[PDB]
Parts: sequence; C-alpha cells; structure tokens
Amino acid sequence: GFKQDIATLRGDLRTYAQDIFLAFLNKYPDEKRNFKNYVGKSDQELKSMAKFGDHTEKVFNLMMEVADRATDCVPLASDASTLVQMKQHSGLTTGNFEKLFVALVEYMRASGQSFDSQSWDRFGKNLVSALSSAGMK
Ligand code: HEM
Ligand SMILES: Cc1ccc(C(C)C)c(O)c1
Repeated sequence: GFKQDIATLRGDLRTYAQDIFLAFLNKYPDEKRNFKNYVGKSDQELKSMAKFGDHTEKVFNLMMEVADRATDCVPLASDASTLVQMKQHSGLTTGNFEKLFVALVEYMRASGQSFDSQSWDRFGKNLVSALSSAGMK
C-alpha cells in the first residue's frame, strides 16, 4: 500500500524522482516552460544537468515527507500551506499538480511493480483539494 510505496520510492529516490518527473514533462510538454532551462533537451541531457537532478530530488524528498505525514492519503493542511506559500511556486496553479500526479500514477500503473496506484491517485486528488483550500488557484 501507500506507506510501503513511500519506502519503495525512498529506496531509489534519485532515480524514481527523475523518471517520474521526466514522465510528467514528456506527457505535458507545455510544463517545461516553468523550467526553460529544460527546453530542447533529451531525457539523458536533462539527467546530466546539475539543477535537473538536485531540484527533482528535493521535489520528491518533500513529496515523500508529505505523503508520510498524510492520514488515509489526506496530506496535512500545514504541508498544503508550505507548497502554496513557497516563493518558487508563486506562478503555479493546481492543474500543474494534478498533471504531476496523473503522470506519477500512470508511471506506477505501467511499472512492473505492485505500487498501490489507487492510493497515489487519491493522494494526488487530495493534495490538489488541499492546495485549493490553502489558496492555490
Ligand atoms: C508534491 C509536489 C511538489 C513538491 C513537493 C515540490 C517541492 C519543491 C521544492 C522543494 C522546490 C525547491 C527546490 C529547490 O529550489 O532546490 C520547488 C521549486 C519549484 N517547483 Fe516545486 N514541488 C512540487 C510540485 C511542483 C509542480 C507540479 C511544478 C510545476 C508543474 C513545480 C515547479 C517548481 C518550480 C518551477 C520550482 C522552481 C524552479 C526549480 O525548482 O528549478 N513544483 N518545488
Ligand atoms: C521543483 C523542481 C522540480 C523538478 C525540476 C526538474 C529538474 C525536473 C526542477 O528544476 C525543480
């Protein structure tokens, strides 16, 4: 389930983070605009860019935290508060997040692995709910 899937991703977090976030940029090619540094670059090029690797790690380090802290795939409001409030998410909207989570769940469903994709889908949904309620557009 959800809790074991957090353990699984935390076991190879570097590589799960880059692959899922890459799955997101390729499914929604328009999302690369938030990351102009990432335009006209192949996945293998992106994974050799210092900020690509480090920022994607920091994203998933935090993602997993919020996941870890959730009850029944419902994140804390305080963690909703943090994401919305972050300076680096000034120009973001909940649709950005939904897409990250469509890809992630798609990624898990196409994996060979027994990820609890149902959980992550709720979790994605419930984070978007909670970003709305904390004031994300
Ligand atoms: C659960 C979801 C997410 C978490 C936990 C998260 C976390 C973070 C963190 C920790 C940073 C700062 C890292 C750093 O500057 O070193 C950051 C920056 C940023 N995030 Fe997010 N983020 C999330 C979702 C998103 C989504 C969906 C987008 C865009 C669609 C996005 C776009 C950005 C951008 C553009 C920055 C600043 C530029 C950059 O980091 O290279 N984030 N986020
Ligand atoms: C927050 C965040 C997420 C992902 C990336 C790419 C490396 C994929 C960033 O630069 C920043």
